[PDB]
Amino acid sequence: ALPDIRDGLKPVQRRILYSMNKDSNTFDKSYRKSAKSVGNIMGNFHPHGDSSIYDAMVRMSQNWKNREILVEMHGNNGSMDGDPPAAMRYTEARLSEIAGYLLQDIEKKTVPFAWNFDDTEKEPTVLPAAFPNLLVNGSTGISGYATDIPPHNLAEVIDAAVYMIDHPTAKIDKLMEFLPGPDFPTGAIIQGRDEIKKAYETGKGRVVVRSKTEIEKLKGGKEQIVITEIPYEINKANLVKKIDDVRVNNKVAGIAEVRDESDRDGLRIIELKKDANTELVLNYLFKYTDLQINYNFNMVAIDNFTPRQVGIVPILSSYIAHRREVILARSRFDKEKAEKRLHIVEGLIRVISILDEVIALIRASENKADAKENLKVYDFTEEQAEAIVTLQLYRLTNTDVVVLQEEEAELREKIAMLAAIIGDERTMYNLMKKELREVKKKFATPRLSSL
Amino acid sequence: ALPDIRDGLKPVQRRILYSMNKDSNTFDKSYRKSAKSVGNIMGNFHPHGDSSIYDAMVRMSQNWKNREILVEMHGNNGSMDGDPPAAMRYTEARLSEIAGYLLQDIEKKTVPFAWNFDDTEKEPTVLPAAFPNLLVNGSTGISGYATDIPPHNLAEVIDAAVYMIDHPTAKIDKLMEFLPGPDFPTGAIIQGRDEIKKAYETGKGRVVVRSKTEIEKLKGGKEQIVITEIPYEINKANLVKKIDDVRVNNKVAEVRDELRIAIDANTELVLNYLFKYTDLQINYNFNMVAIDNFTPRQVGIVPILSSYIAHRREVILARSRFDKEKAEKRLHIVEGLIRVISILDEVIALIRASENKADAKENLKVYDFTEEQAEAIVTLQLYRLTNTDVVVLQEEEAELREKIAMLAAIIGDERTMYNLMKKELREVKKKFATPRLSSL
Repeated sequence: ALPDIRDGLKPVQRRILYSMNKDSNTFDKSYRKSAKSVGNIMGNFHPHGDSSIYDAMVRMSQNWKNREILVEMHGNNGSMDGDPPAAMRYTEARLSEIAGYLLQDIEKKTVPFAWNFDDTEKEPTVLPAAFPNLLVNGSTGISGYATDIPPHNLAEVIDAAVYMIDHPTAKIDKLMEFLPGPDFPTGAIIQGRDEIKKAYETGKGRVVVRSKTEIEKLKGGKEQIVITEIPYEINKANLVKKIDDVRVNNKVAGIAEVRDESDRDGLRIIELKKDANTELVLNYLFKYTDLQINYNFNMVAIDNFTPRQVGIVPILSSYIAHRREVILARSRFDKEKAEKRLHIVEGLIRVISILDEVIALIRASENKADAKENLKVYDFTEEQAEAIVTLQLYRLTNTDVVVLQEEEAELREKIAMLAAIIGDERTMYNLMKKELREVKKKFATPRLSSL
Repeated sequence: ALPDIRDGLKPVQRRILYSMNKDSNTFDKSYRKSAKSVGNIMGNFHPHGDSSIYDAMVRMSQNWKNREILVEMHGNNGSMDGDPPAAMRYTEARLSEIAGYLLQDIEKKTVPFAWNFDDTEKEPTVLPAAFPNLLVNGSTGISGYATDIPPHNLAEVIDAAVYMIDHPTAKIDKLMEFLPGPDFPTGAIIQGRDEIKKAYETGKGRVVVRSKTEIEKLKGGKEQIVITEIPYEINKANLVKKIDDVRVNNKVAEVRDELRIAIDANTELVLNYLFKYTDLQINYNFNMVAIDNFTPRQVGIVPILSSYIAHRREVILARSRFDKEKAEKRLHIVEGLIRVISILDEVIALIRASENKADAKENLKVYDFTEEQAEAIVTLQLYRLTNTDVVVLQEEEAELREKIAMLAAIIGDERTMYNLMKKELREVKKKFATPRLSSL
């Protein structure tokens, strides 16, 4: 129904990503039959029919719907036009590269896990989210009428966040220098800058999305308008007809013929004029048809359990808060994982010094425990002595003692790095900035749609 | 459409077992959700609608349908009467112990496999079967007219099987000293002995089944007829109803239901009427057909059991070939592991003198250690250098030696192999046998 301020995902979308991730259906590995996926998604999680899940998978696999795709589909997923997808038995899919970042650090006991629908598995309430998916991909939902969060540019949302990490009480106008307004994957041209401001602090506003119309003059002293990109959600199926209905049922000037020059390597459309036709005709196509239409914002996401009208300021302020809980947890999990390893490695350094004495001690024993409990002499532990008896002959070679010497150093510096992030939160916030720029530099794509 | 002679299963029934076993949903373990079972069976093996799979899976868990059930269901799947089941949402299931005996030796490269409906995975063409599910559980379908194979007693089928192993040219009469007729999980009594024999040699037979009717003479000379068990495939929902339609439009001389149906100086001719005009006594028709060579074939007792014995030998011959090679690929390793504990210090003090793992394996020209054998030495645990974990390595050498020696004998003589079959079938009989219901 509605997404939450943190990961920006609606319930169904989250189950999809987690399922496909659990089954190891990632970007680097081979595509999987959607029928199997939707079969594991419905069987273990989300039961509300098959045709509710595959519906979501296909939306996430459309670059013309989401700014940065979350699912990658091979087969009929639909075209830039109002074209339909084939059934689940006929397509194969996997996750995108970037989707792996929403799920990155899940194993580290970072996010809260809730109990399954039929109480069998365990599923995440939120995904760790290495990027702010809420502004990046947007949302359309339930709640009164219908919510509308528009998609923004990945790179621009990152900059805004990095600014608000250092400046918590950041004024809305400053943020607008990093994220000036929305960025639609369908392009277009957004107007009303003073109206976008209202959308950013409160959540409502009207903006008007014009199409990037380019005029190129042809033979016989005539002109001819060509639409390079039409607005978001709006299809060129019945809009191409709505423009033809103005000439066939003549309401203006020299509107001659309307021909759709489709999309292959680009969108192309209106051979207007034939000889001396006004461009005041263009204003009729704007005001009457959906060639230009108002996009109303209504930014609502679930906050702390309850739905709440939100703006750019608290969306980002709820994102940074989540990321710190995820990072503080990632670190706490690894500090423990690294201390548990260090101990064993320290004991493994000891058995390398008294090698020949410990060779005879294990040889002159009876069983495994008569080797483990016989390791009273240095003082080893249950897990440390376990680790010595369960060490192989190859680990006692030249290279495997040297690589083991460097693992100790690598481990002690990790614990040292990890203790700083937990101890001082100033440096934790600096890891957040570094990780997000590490994400920006890899997935940044320049903006479409003028302002 | 028709079951397979060898394992007595229809493609859907097989798919259920194979899918459930791979997902570790066996008897010893917990009852896994029915939705997940069907979901995996559909997504990986059978794409012909969910309600066709659950129905098959619900049938193999009803003790009023299959004699020795292959699926075990916790909750509502229907009672002894015509009581309806629940939905896949409200049930949970697993396989029964005896079902595991059909899948016994699956992974041992025993049975032929075939690719998926979408060429994604591998599914078996037949199960390795340790008991003849064709006679033991039967089948009712459509193959011409309708195909019908009745359920029989496990023990009696095994006795007949062991005789057929020892006497290939077995006569139908001698065979009926072991297997005297069908055994329905509903009870009753089967008449027409020579008609059972007609079925066992040809495939078709009209025998007539009758109910178990005992007399209950109550208070003041008044009598009442009590039915203990009604015949097979006959529901008592319509039968108790048609025995009410006879007293309403009185064609004879009350009726209550408790399996127990209870019916002044009325004659014992009502019993004879109710036998001829209702389904309390009906003609059961045999029509034993199954897929042999990839085509339906009308089959008698002898060629059913012949196809079974012929199957069981290839399973065993293939099981033994798998295991002889496994124990050969392991003895070769063990022999090197004893050759090293004799020159203990020389191997420890050579590996330490080496660079890496592979440079230590190449240094094993100290007698001549092979690739797979050298892998085991460098990847050997330090706990395997203690007395008890070296003593067992001498017993292992001996076990592997006696295993190969025992196995090699089974493959080299098609006589001692048959003796292993008889043995195995007798092991199964000893464990799952149950006294027979119904009579002659």
